[PDB]
Amino acid sequence: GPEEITADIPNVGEAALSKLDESGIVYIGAEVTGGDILVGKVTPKGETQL
Amino acid sequence: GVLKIVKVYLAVKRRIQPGDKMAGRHGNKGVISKINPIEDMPYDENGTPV
Amino acid sequence: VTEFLKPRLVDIEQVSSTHAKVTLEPLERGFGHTLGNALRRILLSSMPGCAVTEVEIDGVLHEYSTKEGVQEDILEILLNLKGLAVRVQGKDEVILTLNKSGIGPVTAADITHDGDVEIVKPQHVICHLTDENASISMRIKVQRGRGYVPASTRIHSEEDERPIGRLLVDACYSPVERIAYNVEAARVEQRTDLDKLVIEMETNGTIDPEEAIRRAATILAEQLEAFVDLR
Repeated sequence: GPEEITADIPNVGEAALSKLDESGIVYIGAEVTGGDILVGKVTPKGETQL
Repeated sequence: GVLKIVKVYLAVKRRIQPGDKMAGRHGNKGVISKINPIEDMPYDENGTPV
Repeated sequence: VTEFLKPRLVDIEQVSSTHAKVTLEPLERGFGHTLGNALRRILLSSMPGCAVTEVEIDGVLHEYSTKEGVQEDILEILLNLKGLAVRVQGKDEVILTLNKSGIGPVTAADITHDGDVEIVKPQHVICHLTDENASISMRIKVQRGRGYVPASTRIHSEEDERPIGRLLVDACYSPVERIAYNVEAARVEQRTDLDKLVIEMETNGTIDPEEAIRRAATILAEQLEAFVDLR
């Protein structure tokens, strides 16, 4: 399936999505540091095989 | 295969720090070893530090 | 032999708004240079002062941008505001406001008048408006501190900086630009081995010279208590 640019990211708190807009992309002017999400993207996977 | 691309542009101000290579126009390269406090630098009769 | 003559602050020759000459007299043999270098090293590193630490320019989001009608980039305006010399009376943080419209230089004399804030160089140019319909409006946060605190030390200390558009300025808080000292011979009544110490002092205008000498000598005397006690 297609990868999706989104602000709805699993295993990531609301604090790490603080400077992303509703499209999952960082705001212009945002002071970011290493590890901050700039563009939120999720890849569809399957068969986790727990 | 590509559905979309998001290019983010980061502007990073890099201050000078020990390990940065500095040079003159006469082949006198070198690496900053220490950043010395102003009252530790050598100074002339008028108090102007180097 | 076991008793020393102690110096006293004899003279303050205020050469300029930002340049002074303090005389300490009389000094025993060798104490001119002891006190001179201790006071120079403290005056040059440890004096408190107010510096611009944050600016909110009205329409801008980051400093790598340009305002329309202003001749300078926002980064150059912030570098001009970094060198703004303010003395704040009775506070440790103030927010100044600068609104200015029309063609001309936006100087420090255009910052709106706070009662407990004194701009010591009102001719200090902040920007140039090059358009008659252009206007600039900023909220400049002046803060009292000591030494040099870069904004890098201050970004991710929490500071509740939810607003994008609040730009941090590196804060050089020290009001002292240059200390020189000279040990001359004093003209005391009986003795000839007595010195005097002249401290030439360039500042940004925002600290009194005698007050800075008092403050540096107080810092010395408080650091010497651990040795006077020595337990």
